[PDB]
Amino acid sequence: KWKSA
DNA sequence: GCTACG
DNA sequence: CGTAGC
Repeated sequence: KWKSA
């Protein structure tokens, strides 16, 4: 799930 | 697609 | 992917 904090 | 977010 | 801005 892509990329985040 | 690289960037930047998300 | 997925939308946006280039």
